[PDB]
Formats: sequence, structure tokens, C-alpha cells
Amino acid sequence: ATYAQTLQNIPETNVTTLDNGLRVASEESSQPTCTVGVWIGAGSRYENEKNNGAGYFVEHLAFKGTKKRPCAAFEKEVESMGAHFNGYTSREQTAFYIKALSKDMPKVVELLADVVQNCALEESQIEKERGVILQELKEMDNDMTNVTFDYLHATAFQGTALARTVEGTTENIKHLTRADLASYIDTHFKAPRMVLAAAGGISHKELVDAARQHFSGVSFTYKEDAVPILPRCRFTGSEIRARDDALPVAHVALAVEGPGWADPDNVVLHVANAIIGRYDRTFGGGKHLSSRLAALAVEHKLCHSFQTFNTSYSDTGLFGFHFVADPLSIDDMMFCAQGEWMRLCTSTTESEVKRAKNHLRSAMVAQLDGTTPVCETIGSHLLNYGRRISLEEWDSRISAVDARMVRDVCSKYIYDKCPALAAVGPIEQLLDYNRIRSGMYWI
Amino acid sequence: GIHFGNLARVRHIITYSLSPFEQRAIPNIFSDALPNVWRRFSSQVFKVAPPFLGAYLLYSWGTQEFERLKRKNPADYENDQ
Repeated sequence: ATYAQTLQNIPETNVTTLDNGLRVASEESSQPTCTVGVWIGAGSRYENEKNNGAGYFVEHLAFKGTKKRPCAAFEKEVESMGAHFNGYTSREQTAFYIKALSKDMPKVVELLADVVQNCALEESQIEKERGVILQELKEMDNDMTNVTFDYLHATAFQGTALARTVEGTTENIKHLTRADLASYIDTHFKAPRMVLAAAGGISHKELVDAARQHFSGVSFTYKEDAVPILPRCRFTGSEIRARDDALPVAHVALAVEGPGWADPDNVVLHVANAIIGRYDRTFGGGKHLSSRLAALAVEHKLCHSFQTFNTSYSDTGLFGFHFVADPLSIDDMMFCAQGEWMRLCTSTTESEVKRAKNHLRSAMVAQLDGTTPVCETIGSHLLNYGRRISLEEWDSRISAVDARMVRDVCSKYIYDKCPALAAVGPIEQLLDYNRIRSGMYWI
Repeated sequence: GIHFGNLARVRHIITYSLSPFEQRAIPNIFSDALPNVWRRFSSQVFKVAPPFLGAYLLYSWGTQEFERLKRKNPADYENDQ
């Protein structure tokens, strides 16, 4: 029963829209258990300077209870049905979802609706979470990788909204008002911008009837039905070096502006990132690993790890790589890294893309390893790509990619481009933007 | 051999820079450049100029004086026959 076929067999993802704008979608499996959630098209990018951190503060309350069912009432009801509720909030995408028995499919939707709509926002709890978020910041600040990507955005998108952290400023957390969290919810958590997605043993029809029932938003004026278009974020070849010779290792991330969800090149970009891949000191492969960079990394003890990435966004994106190294091998590593990038633009081989494509498909499949991940793909696809994109399609697109294509596309986005750099730790060895800028050409 | 990496121990210093292509090679030529050229000139002219101005004079004097001593003194032949 060849791969090809198993692909065209996976049940189609159904989507139906309500009069309020809400879009309900789902992929039905025989699974006795399931996952359902609302993927809102909101994040820190929608926040401005005065409320940076709202969507995150709000994330901390969508679970402390609603108007109808207060704290214990909510938790008790949810804990007692063996369900798992949890979510997240990115720069331009927020999500809240539950993992429950396909049986409870309809009661969950009710619960979801009650959260996005009737958050209690108990002004008593607010002051508590305020101290919690402040505490999580102290912690997240010790996560070099995070510090490094935030900074990456901080300078690559300096001057724009995309250059803000999701968690927000220490001041905003200390001062946001119930009212602020209030309007945040009112302004963003809106039907035409939300997506009720589900995966598992669930009837799409049953799913949508339940949606109609509690997700009964009303829309009178045109304004309400409209989805705002965010102001464009300006990428800037720049660098931010936060140095502290006291930290054990050093983090380095370099990137170029990426196209954005909609753009087909992304496929090619992924196939490329698939060649250089990623590495880490516990990869059994060793000196024989296929990725030259990885291989080089191993042969020269160049880094405790490295990883490529193609972080997409609506209108923009970040295509780069990140590596952790010892103070004294930062240069050799950076050198080799740009080396492979230049190689991508100038000499990618068919054999490489062949391996890359296979590896990619495999990752593509792992993206749908369970109701939750599958669900996450739906919520995001609709939200980002507008519709759903089947593995059969992705797989198609991927197959079209070839060396020539990789080189052209990579040259297009990499060659002779002013990159964005972020470095943290004992970064004295790696140095000079110029020296790095010249690494952008010839290979 | 390799010096970059040993040099010194530094902590808590962030720096921000932009690609040469995002900025101007010679910017604020008036609002900033020249104003400082003047600033600098101003602050050093009273340290430099003096000794030179001085030597300058010493030149003129010594030159003129040497030359003066060339000319003849009429009083040397006013008794002559």
C-alpha cells in the first residue's frame, strides 16, 4: 500500500463558516480521544507599545475561570472529565485547545466558547498573575535561546511591532489594567479572526452544530466582519551584541528576511534548510552525519549544537540559523555556517535535495502525529494559508523542488543580503558586522 | 597568532550596529560633522598655535635683522674725503 496512496486516503479536512465569521474545521479520525480548540489570529504583533504583553497576561487568565463558572467551578468541571486544557500566544497567533474524549466533543466547544468570550478577569486574580508573569520573565531570561531569538527580532525588525517580545515589558506587566486586558479581548478575540478546529473521532456536523450554539457572535456593521491588515514590518540588516563573558557558552543567530506564509518559495526554503539540517552533541550519527556543517561541527568541535530555521509570518519572516558554541570556536563555526549558506546558493547538488526532500516529508508527517498536532495544523493553515494544505499537496510541491530551484531561491533570499545578527554571552571571538557581511557572497 | 578571544573579560555591554547599506556613509554633515570639526579646532588652537606663532615671529625678526645689518650706515663715511 505505497506511501503515495496512504496520502490520498487521509480523510479530507472539512470547513464551514458561520454568519458571525467564525470558521469551523476538522479532520475526522476513528480516534476515541480527540483535540479541539480555537486558533485566534492575534498576538504581540497586534499589541502596540502601551499594551505589549496583553495577549500574554490574558493567556494567564483564560484558565482561571469565566463569568458563568468561576475558578474551581471551571477547573473542577474540566479536571474531573479527564480533559487537558492548555494554550499559547505567539507574536501573531494565539491558541486555546483541549484534549478530551471524542464523547465530550460538544461540551468542550461550550467550554472553549465560554473562555474566549466570558473570561472573568477577576481583578483579584489579575494582581496575582501579575506577579506570576513577572516571575516567569526572571526565568525565561535565563534561556539563552529565547533571549537570542527575541533579540534577533528586536534588531531584525527593529522599530516595528514584530520587534517586541510576546511576554511584553516589565513595565506593562506591572501596570496593565483589567480594562486593558478587557479591550484586548474585545478587539482581537473576534469571530472572523478565530478558527474552531478539531481532530479525532468527531462528526464535523456535530462539531459545527455545537459551534452554532455557543459561538453565536452577532455582526451588525461591516466593520465587525472585516479582518484588519497589519502595518508592514521593516527588516534591517543590523546586529545586537549582548555580551557577558560570564556565561558558559555563547549563542549566535543570523537571518535574512523571509517571504511569508503565502509564498511558495517557502517550500524550497524548507528543502534547503533540510540540507544544512541541524546538529547537537548527542546525535549518534557523528562524523558520518550527512549535513556538512554538522559533519564539520563534529570534526572540529565547532558547537554544542546548531539549527537552521524558516520562521514564517503573514507578510514577512526570518530565514536563518542559530548555534551555541564555546567562546573560542565561535568564529570557525560562523565561518563554516556561512560557508554552507554560500554553498546552498552556488553549488547545491541533486543528491542533496533528494535527501533533503525525503527528510522534509518525514518531518511534514511528524507534524501530524496526534489529534493535537493535526488540530494545530488546521487552526494554523486556515489562519495562515486560508485553507487546509494536505500532505498530498505539500508532497507534490516538495517533489517539484530540485537543485537548480534551491540555488535560485536561496540566492534570491541569501546572496549579498544584509543579515540580522544577535549574539549573546562570551562573544568576543565572533566579530565585526562587516566581516560577517562579506560572508554573504562568493562560495 | 590568534588574539581575538583572549583579550579581556567584559560583562553586560550591549551594542547595536547597522549594515553599511542601511545607513549613510557621511551623514549630518552640518548638523553634526562640521560643528565638531570646529569644536576640535577650537579646543586645540590655543595649544598648537602659540609655539608656532612664536617661532614665526622669531623667523621674521632674525630675517629682517640679518638683512638690516646688510644695509650701510651713512655715519661711516660722513667724515670721508
